[PDB]
Amino acid sequence: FSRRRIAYPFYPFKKLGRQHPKKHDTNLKTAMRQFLGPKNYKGEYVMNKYFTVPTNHVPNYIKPDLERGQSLEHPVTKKPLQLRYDGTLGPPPVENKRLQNIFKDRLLQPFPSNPHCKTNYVLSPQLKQSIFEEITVEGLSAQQVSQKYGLKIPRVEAIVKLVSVENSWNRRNRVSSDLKTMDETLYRMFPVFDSNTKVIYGELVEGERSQYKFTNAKVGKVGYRYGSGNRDNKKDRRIGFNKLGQMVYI
Amino acid sequence: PRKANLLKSLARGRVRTSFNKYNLFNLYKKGGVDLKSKSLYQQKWTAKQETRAYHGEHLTEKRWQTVFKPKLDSVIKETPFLLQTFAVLEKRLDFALFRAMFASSVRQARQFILHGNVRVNGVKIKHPSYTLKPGDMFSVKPDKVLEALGAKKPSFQEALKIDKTQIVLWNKYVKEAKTEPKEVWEKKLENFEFDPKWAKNLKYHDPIKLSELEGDEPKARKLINLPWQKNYVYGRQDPKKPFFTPWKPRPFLSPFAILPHHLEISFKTCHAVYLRDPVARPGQSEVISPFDVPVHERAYMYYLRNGK
Amino acid sequence: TIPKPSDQVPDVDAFLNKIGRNCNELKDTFENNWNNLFQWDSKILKEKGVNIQQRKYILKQVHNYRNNRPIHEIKLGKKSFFGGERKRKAFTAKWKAEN
Amino acid sequence: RKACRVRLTNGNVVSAYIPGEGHDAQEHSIVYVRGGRCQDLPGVKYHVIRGAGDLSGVVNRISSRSKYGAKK
Amino acid sequence: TCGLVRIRLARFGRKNSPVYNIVVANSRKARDAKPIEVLGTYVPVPSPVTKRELKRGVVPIKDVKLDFDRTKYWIGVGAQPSETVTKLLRKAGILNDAWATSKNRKVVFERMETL
Amino acid sequence: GKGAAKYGFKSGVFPTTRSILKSPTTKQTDIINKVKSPKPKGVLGIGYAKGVKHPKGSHRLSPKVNFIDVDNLIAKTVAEPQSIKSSNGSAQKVRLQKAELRRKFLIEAFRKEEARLLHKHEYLQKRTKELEKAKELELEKLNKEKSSDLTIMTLDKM
RNA sequence: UUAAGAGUUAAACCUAGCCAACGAUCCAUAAUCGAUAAUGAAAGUUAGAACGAUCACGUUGACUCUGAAAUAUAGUCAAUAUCUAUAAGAUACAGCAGUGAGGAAUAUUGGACAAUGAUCGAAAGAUUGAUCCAGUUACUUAUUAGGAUGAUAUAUAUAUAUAUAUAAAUUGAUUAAAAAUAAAAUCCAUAAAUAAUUAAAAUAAUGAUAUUAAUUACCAUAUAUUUAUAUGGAUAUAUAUAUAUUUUAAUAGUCCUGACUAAUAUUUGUGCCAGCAGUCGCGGUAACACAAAGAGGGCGAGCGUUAAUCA
Ligand SMILES: [Mg+2]
Ligand SMILES: [Mg+2]
Ligand SMILES: [Mg+2]
Ligand SMILES: [Mg+2]
Ligand SMILES: [Mg+2]
Ligand SMILES: [Mg+2]
Ligand SMILES: [Mg+2]
Ligand SMILES: [Mg+2]
Ligand SMILES: [Mg+2]
Ligand SMILES: [Mg+2]
Ligand SMILES: [Mg+2]
Ligand SMILES: [Mg+2]
Ligand SMILES: [Mg+2]
Ligand SMILES: [Mg+2]
Ligand SMILES: [Mg+2]
Ligand SMILES: [Mg+2]
Ligand SMILES: [Mg+2]
Repeated sequence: FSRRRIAYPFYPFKKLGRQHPKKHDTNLKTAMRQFLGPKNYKGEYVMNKYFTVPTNHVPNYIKPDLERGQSLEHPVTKKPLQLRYDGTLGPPPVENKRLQNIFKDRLLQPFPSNPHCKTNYVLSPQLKQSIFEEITVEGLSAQQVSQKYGLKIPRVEAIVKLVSVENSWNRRNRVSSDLKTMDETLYRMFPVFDSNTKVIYGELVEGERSQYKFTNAKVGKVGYRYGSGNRDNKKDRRIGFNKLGQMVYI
Repeated sequence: PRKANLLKSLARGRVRTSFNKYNLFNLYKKGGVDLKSKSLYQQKWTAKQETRAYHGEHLTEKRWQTVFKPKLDSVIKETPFLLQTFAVLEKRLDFALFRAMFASSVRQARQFILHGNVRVNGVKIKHPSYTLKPGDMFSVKPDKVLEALGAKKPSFQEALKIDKTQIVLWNKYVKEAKTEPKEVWEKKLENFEFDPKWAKNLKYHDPIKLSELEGDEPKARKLINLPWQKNYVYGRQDPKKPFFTPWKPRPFLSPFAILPHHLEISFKTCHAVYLRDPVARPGQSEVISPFDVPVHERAYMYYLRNGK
Repeated sequence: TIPKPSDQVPDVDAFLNKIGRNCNELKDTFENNWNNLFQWDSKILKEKGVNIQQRKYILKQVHNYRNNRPIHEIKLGKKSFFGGERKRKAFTAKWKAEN
Repeated sequence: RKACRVRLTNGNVVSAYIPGEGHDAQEHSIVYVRGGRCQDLPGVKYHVIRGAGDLSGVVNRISSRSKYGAKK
Repeated sequence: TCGLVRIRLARFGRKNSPVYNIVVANSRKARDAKPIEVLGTYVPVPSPVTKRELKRGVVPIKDVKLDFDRTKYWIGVGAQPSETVTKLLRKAGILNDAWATSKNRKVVFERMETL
Repeated sequence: GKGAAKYGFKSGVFPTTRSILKSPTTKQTDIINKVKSPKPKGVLGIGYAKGVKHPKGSHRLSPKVNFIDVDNLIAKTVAEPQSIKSSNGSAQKVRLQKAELRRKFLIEAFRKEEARLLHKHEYLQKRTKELEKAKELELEKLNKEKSSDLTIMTLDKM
């Protein structure tokens, strides 16, 4: 039996009571407000645990089940805070032992419902520099470095390319203070990883704007075939991108 | 593509590929998808709703059907084979931007692409549907990445009023410190866990007038001398940048900060490399999704038959 | 580069009148300037009001003058007096009846 | 139930149900006929189209307007 | 162009984006009908080049794929190439200057054969 | 779309590739041997038997296969300028150069086609001759299988 | 007779055969096919529009010349129907536009031979309703068709959970009943426009398309390897030179909500009537099914319905 079910919170929350007729409020909005907490004059929600990013290389992901739906905490002391019948946030009646009892992997699990999802580790900048020096300068092949550092070859090659771009930007100082701040912030939000054919180029006399290039090919294999299927007016219309990035019909 | 409408409605409670606060709450309160007391068709429909709200909301249904690949790829724990239902979308350029944390949404990444801020191997790509091959390197203009991962720049009026309030509270603090300095210092240490000149060093600030400061931002810049924001209106250190200029991470960023496996990211340069297509492995899937394997398999059975 | 006027072709107007094909109406457009005749392409001719057939023909004859090949007029092909092949039989039947 | 006897352009003769709240069809009106039978009436195998020929759209129709030839 | 057998270009592709098929065909048959043989393909549009690459010194390249040994067989038999096919084959070195015409100086780049 | 799967998933047809030499060459001995080998008559037979009469107005045996001599085609078709009788001509030199190129091209084509046929036939024959080694080594492996036999009748042998 | 076999056609003379319930003969219908299109897990089934291959025809029938090849879109004769020139006349749009009829229904009385071909010519070059382009038509397919932030408005007095008041607060409802982050507002963009310039289709030259694609938001050069600081022509200003250097958005329908079958937030009108309906079926004062309001669920520049094909 399927029913159009308004997505009310699974946890218990303080619902509406008798309301002024002109309030025009909904329970979902109250749940929103209780999840967030008071709104600062700056527009912030400091009371929430998720307003501010972490800074100790331990990602902070939503844990509504392990929190029983209580998502408010003191911004400084970081001790839990919960709503009260008085209407002012105050200390909980009892300790929530399950917030203390977090599995090692669940700390790295982004979404509660999907256990298989996990966040990759960020390589330390020193490790990136070490890989770049080992490959570019010493000459150790990507296989050797991957075996050395427990990494995959394509990741190693991507690291080399990115460190090349980083080197160029640092040479020109194209990096800005905002970019450095974002880099340092994001780096601290994630756990840190611990260690032939015949070709003829035709003659180009002066004033020619382009050069013919002839590639050898065999009859029965070269050409556009006659009676080929026309897919343009069909859903499987083939589309590609020219090297300029222009969309073309391939 | 689909015209965005009621994407973040709390009644519907569908999680979207976004860093928004409303999306955060919708993810928070959902718990898990309810597939119980439902026929097979109803289970498939619920799985479609939940999964298709996240993976490709913009894609048209009759377009997603054509894009959908009935044959998946997989390289003791159990392999989650059917989480790869939507792995085909992970090679699209906009999805790559969103997963690289170069945008706060797939739609925002789409606008970044369509507005010419994105390059793939050094050629400006203006088409969100461009598919990334393994080893491709794609980059975004750093200003747009900083805007995506930064707080909204306040208007002049909003930040001016915020400064008004900050002056009011700073004057309050120094007043109370002057009245009762010794225990003020001791109790401040109480949180941190006597020199009477301490309160003497602190200096008042003059309340500003909105009517007189309106429309004169260079004047307002000189008129503010708070200890923390010296000579700039709040959030507008350089008012010619697209973001909160004393660069501040956007609110509610920790919940959605997943580092993808298939991409290798360089935040300092706003570059990324597409290592591979996402592949399921024993006990882990590289398709970042908020739904469990049962939901994905129900969606997969739906799309195999096209709803039959 | 520009080729110099010949004694056969002193000025632009001589060239226009010689090549014919009703092109002699374009004397004003060129303003008798040899150099401008031998410098601009069909985009400028299009802007200046020359229609398709003309500007193509004048560029052809300009090229002929550049490579020294003669620029004499060759009249565009006309249909037969009795008429086109498809209508020739009926027209001959009518014409012979009238005479 | 309102039905009409219709001679088609191929020469056949059929019985067609006139849907909608109000029919503006009289004798010798020009109509367009589509398939579909009036389930509770035996012998009316066809549906007259509303909004074509001499049949107008259902007056003051505001839902399923397309099926009944209405405008908005 | 004369004779029954002619080496021509048959137009393939879509509107506003021609590509051509170097074919050996009957003169009397339609341009886009199936020919005696398909000797190659010719993409007229030059490969676009970056403004930087213009300064570096490369030029746009036009892609022709051809069967060199078979085209020699057809030229030997007396198949008569067309003007565009004559231009293409003459640049390839298959045809020498004997096929040049009066209507058609220095060499920046001489023809080169490589693997 | 289904039928294309039979041909490597290729939609559209090329014209059937033509043959430079329409009939086997003389140097291609194998086709001559098959052609001039004894004709089999029997359950699987190709010709009228010895005492059997063929129809009065028909030929008893099929038309003989005319084997091309590549030298003969090159001499008759292509040939050579018998004499160098000529003078300076705007068209004469052009035509001579054209004809020389065409002559060279057709000669090369015929020779290369003969060469590919010969090399291919030798290739197939060689492959079969090496496969003979596999057969004979298998037979040798049967010897060692039955070298260790005590001559008692065995069920597998029964 | 033919280049050529054969009761293929004509002549002559013999024999009595040949086909047939595994369907002859006759009748009706149909152009056939693919490495084409649709569908299915597949065998297959359907179409034969589009791309391509073969055949037949060019108002109807027969015959003749030429020719290698023709019962030719040729010629003669006749038939049908029109026109004038009234003659041992011409024409037959199944060539491109276009008109009338028939139909549920299928477009421009368009531009250019610039390209790729065809014909003529020694050549220059000429012709080309082939062809290439554009026009009309959502008929089909693809890409765009805006992101981020966002539940209040006033007054008070190197820290930071700021707190107090008052005022208002649309629809529905009195709480897990919502509409609704939806609006507005704010931040930031881009399209279009406006300026420049500007390829490529084509080269010896020739560009219909074309008010070209695309690039930059003053213009170049001079270095580095896209971002920069410089030199030089712009630029109004105030008073050669400190300054800045076009502007700028937002635009969604159509079907459905008893089950099949996704659609709980509820109300009104009607009362076996009006009506709905693919099947079950609904409609007699309490209609989740008719007609509507609210809310909701699909698909979305399409949605539904009819007609057909496959499963
Ligand atoms: Mg239901
Ligand atoms: Mg003449
Ligand atoms: Mg028929
Ligand atoms: Mg049939
Ligand atoms: Mg037919
Ligand atoms: Mg066809
Ligand atoms: Mg047609
Ligand atoms: Mg005929
Ligand atoms: Mg007719
Ligand atoms: Mg006839
Ligand atoms: Mg017509
Ligand atoms: Mg032409
Ligand atoms: Mg014309
Ligand atoms: Mg009310
Ligand atoms: Mg209805
Ligand atoms: Mg119903
Ligand atoms: Mg569409």
